[PDB]
This record gives sequence, structure tokens and C-alpha cells, in this order.
Amino acid sequence: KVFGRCELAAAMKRHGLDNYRGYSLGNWVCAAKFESNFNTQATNRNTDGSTDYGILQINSRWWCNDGRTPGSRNLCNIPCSALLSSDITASVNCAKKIVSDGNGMNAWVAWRNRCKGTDVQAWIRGCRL
Ligand SMILES: [Cl-]
Ligand SMILES: [Cl-]
Ligand code: NA
Repeated sequence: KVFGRCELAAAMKRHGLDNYRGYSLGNWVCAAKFESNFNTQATNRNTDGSTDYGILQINSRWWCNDGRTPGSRNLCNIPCSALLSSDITASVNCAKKIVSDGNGMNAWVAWRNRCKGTDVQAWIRGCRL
């Protein structure tokens, strides 16, 4: 599923991401935009052989099991394919664990390079939330 901007904001808001660990909704929409272009089916392979999955590009090195990342962890206790669903619940619940682990949203390279310190509120402007 390829989300609309406001559609995804409302979905994320419903799942408790607005101001989660102090990160306003615009941060999450901005990260999703640049990680996946709002596409729940996005996958990308990393150089160490791990793979990033879904709308927030969550990494099989630590967070999910794809059966092909030897020596990795599965800290969200889910198959990585569950992160590709049109229902964002699994991605959001795993993202809550990631952002709580000490490093905040800096775990998302695109958020660090393209959203952090920008006016992220513009990503939810005009949306009915
Ligand atoms: Cl915001
Ligand atoms: Cl933080
Ligand atoms: Na893994």
C-alpha cells in the first residue's frame, strides 16, 4: 500500500505515535516519506547482508527475522514480512521499541539527514487529525 501523506498521519496518530517519546507527528511522517516514499512494501538490502523492511525501513540486523541475516537479533519478535503489510500496526509497535532504546529517532538515517532540525510540522499541515 502506498499511503497518502495525511492518510498516514492519521493512521500514525491513531496508533499512538503523536508525541511518542517527545517526537511530534510530523517527525514520523517525514521519516516515513524519506525512508519508504510512504510505501509499505519497500525493501532495501544493506551491505552487511541485512535488509530494511516496510514504511519505516526497519532493519533485520536487530529488529525482525527474515531467515537470511545470520547472527542477527529479532528484538521486535516478528517476521520481517509482517512489516510489509498494509496495516502499519506491526511497523509502529516495532518503531516504538526502536525509538525507546536510547538513541531516539537518530536510528533512522533519513530522519537524521532530512527531517531533524527542519520544520516537520509542515508534513501534517492541512490534514484532518
Ligand atoms: Cl509535527
Ligand atoms: Cl530522544
Ligand atoms: Na534478524
